[PDB]
Amino acid sequence: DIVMTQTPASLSASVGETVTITCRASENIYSYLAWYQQKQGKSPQLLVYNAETLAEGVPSRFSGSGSGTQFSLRINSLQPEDFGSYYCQHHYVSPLTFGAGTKLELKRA
Amino acid sequence: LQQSGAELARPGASVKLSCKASGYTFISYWMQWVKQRPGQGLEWIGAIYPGDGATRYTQKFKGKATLTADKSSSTAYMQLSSLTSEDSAVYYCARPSYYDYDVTWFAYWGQGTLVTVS
Amino acid sequence: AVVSTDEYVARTNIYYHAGTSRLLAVGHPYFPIKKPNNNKILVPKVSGLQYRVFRIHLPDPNKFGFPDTSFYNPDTQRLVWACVGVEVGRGQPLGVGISGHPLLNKLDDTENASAYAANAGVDNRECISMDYKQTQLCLIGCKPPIGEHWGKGSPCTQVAVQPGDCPPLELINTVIQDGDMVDTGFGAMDFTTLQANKSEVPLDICTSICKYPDYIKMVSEPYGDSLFFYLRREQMFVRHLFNRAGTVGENVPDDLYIKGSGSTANLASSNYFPTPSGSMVTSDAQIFNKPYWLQRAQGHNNGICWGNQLFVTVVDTTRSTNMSLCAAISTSETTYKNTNFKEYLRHGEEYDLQFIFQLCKITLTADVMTYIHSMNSTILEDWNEDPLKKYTFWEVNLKEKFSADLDQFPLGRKFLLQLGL
Amino acid sequence: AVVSTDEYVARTNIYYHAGTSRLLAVGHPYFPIKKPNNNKILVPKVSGLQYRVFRIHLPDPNKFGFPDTSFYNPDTQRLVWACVGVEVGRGQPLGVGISGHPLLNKLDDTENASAYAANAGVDNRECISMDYKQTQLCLIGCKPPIGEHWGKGSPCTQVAVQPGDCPPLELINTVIQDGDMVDTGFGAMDFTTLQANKSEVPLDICTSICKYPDYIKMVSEPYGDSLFFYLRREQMFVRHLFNRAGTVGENVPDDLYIKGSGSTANLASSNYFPTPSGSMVTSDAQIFNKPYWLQRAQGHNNGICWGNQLFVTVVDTTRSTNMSLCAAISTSETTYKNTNFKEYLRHGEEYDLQFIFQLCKITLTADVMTYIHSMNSTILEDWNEDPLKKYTFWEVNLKEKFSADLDQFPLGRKFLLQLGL
Repeated sequence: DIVMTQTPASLSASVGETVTITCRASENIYSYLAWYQQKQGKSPQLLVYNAETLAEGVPSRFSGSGSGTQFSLRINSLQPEDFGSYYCQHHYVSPLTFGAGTKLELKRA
Repeated sequence: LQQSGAELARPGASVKLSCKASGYTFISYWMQWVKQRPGQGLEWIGAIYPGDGATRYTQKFKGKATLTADKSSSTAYMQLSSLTSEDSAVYYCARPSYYDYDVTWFAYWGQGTLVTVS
Repeated sequence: AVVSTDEYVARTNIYYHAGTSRLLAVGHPYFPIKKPNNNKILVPKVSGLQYRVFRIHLPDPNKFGFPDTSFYNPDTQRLVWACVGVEVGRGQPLGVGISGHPLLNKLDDTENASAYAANAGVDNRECISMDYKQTQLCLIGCKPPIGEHWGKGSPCTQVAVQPGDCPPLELINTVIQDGDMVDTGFGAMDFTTLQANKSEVPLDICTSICKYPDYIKMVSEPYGDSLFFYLRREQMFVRHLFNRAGTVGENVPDDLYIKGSGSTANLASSNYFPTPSGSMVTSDAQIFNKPYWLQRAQGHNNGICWGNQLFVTVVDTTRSTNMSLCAAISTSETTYKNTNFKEYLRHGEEYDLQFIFQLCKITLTADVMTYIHSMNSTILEDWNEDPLKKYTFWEVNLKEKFSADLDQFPLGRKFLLQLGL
Repeated sequence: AVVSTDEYVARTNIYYHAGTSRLLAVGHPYFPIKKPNNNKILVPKVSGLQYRVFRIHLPDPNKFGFPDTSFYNPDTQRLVWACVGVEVGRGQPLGVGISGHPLLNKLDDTENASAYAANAGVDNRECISMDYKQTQLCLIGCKPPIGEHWGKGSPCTQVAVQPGDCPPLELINTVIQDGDMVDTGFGAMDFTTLQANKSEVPLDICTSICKYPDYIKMVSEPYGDSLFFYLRREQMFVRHLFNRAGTVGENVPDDLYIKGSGSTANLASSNYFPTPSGSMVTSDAQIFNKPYWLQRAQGHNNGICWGNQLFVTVVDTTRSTNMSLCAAISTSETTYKNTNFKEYLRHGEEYDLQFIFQLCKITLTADVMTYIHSMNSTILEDWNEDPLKKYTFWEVNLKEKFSADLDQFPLGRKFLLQLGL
């Protein structure tokens, strides 16, 4: 099946910091990539669809980019509510597959 | 997308999971089913279009999952059979907003049902 | 068994001419203008795309006062008028109209695309107009004309109609009334009950029913009273090829294509619809302002106007020109301001009906009375209230218009010259 | 040697009229709607671009019950129906349809370009529609119609077909069945077996076979039973000129051009394909709703309906209007939402077949029986199970529709008037 390779698996960052999570497809998926956020103990929520378009209620600090096989999700100036897990998923054709996930955690001393 | 909180199943048996839609024109959208085990990520099971019964299944779940719908009650159902410990997981139903090829988002998810095989 | 009227209807040698002065109709092309709070019609809808059904009233030849009455026996027989010649005069210059909708359901241009179209958001409707299909037709009979159109059929008592489910079709026969709309390129259907959208077609047919004469049914009619003569001329071609916004009611079977990806991952609406276009209009192709000699009818009723009635249905889109007239709110400023001017639309239609009638006599024998009684009992009852009060048509009274001097009229001269004696 | 039926078939003076009530067909224009999990057809594919093959069943004149039977000797002879008049009635308003594909293989517009086109990536398919070529035709005979189309021929046992190799062509004769598709501008071929792509033509012919009547073969036919009368009217022109995405199957010989450079270094696809367009449709050009008098056949079978059968093949794209009907999922919100309406497509076809049959007698002499036996042994066997069960056509039963009173029907009146006596 089509494989989504998502990196990094884990990422630490501070509030105010800009981070980027990337997803690479095994074969061309065009622009049909989606991104989801999943907080601890909650169901996933869609942030991005069609590789770069913001979903309902998503702050403009989030931005998706890419088309073909290489994609990225960038979060400018991280806020406290941005920590949690992120997943990419293509929505080009069936079967739909997900990236492995990135756990974004908050840096502290 | 109201889903029952939990199901307790006996090994080898089947389980029928429900998903009640409300607040929108049910027959206009597909229904997505996704599996989540604590250790791994999210896994797609399949999707169904209630308006005509069209289904799509992950090869992994072909022969395992059956998708159907009850348009009079706006409820989507998924059945799994020959349950083993590997099937114990939280199962979510979700919707897929489709307006055109460039406007779509599967953004609304149910609460999930914890299926425990024991 | 039915028999030709030539069997029991005798032809006299008396002929009369009759004609409307000059009928005139002025109104708004797309919809009627009325008081918002009220419902009274201030200005009517008058379009070249409507049917014109004229209910022609003739003076009862039996009550009529002829100079000589020796030509028949008022004891053994009765009199009926027979239509032998018709001239549908039209009076405006030839021209083509145009109809649209400010919010027409038109997604993208599918006639030619350089890249895959974006994605349907919410309301992608466009302000679009088109020149309808050209139609010229004339139906004559002693019964009103009958049309056909597709409407919403009654559902079968089973599977409960899920909201949004496609409605069932049913060909529905109806009486064509004056003011009804003609198929304009989107076929003959009831758009109100088959299109919740209210934006699939231009305003003028948008919440109406476009009906098509049911020629087959009318000619099959045993007695053939509904129509004993007709002329039809319709033409149309595809100007544009569009897409319909909305949601897939029925999905495209995946055995008909290979799944795309990226942009082509999601299938674009394959609910195509074309924009009609009745080409150029021409004099050489005119059907009107020419006399029609109804001598041999293909039906059994050979132009006999039972009930002293006569129906003339007409549709002429070759003079559909709409004229925009705008008044200034102020006659001061020497600088144009859209706002200083109120724009309107009006359309005028001009008719002039002319006929040549031949007096006829029927000896009321037993057999004849039995036949006529079966055919239409009212005939005899009326001899020695309106049965179609429900329907509406352009009422035309000719009781005071008959004249024995064909000589004095254009259709009359034509008739004499044509029939020699 | 074959001989005219006039030789051995005797013409009586009895004539009967027969007609279908009014056939009606409603379905989806591009493909059949069925249950996904299932395979039963819920809504059939009904398009103005399909062939309509009517299998007309006639009452056996030998088993028939005539008021008088003195006109022939049931010992020395037999009876056969001869078709002498046909009227193919059509009933919807004239109009043009339209077909497309959400993923049509159309690279770039090659009709006119200002700069060399980009570069084929992956899937450059576009959502494109078009108005097919216009076709009107009617075939009549006592045997089903035969068509031709290009299909994938069998390969020669040598050079192992390398995957992607161009498939061999072969003209294939087939029986035209009711529901088959007519050439639409892309010729008569089997797109399923000749286009793996599945995106070269619109959905409605995409996985079908467009067949063309093999007029030549049918007229060559010795006895001429397959067709003893026909009318054909087809027209088409190039609306757009496109390019085909994909990879060069056969390269352009370099002796035909001078190598480019930079942008023109790489040759663009020279696999051009045009978009058809059957122009305007018109009344004046109608083929139907006119009677056809089959008096002198060009074949040897002069309209004899051996087997009490009769085939009427038709194709009429002058009434191909497809109507979109959409239902609202919710009747609340006063704000348009594409998601609130389910868009659909339906197309309706209306027919009405009428015939005039002449009773005929055949004295079963030796010679006659030898001839008829050679020609079609079943004739005699049936005299004093369906051989085409494999094929499917619109079955039409007229065994209870014959009437001796031509007078009472429109085609009948026409016939009398035409034949005088």
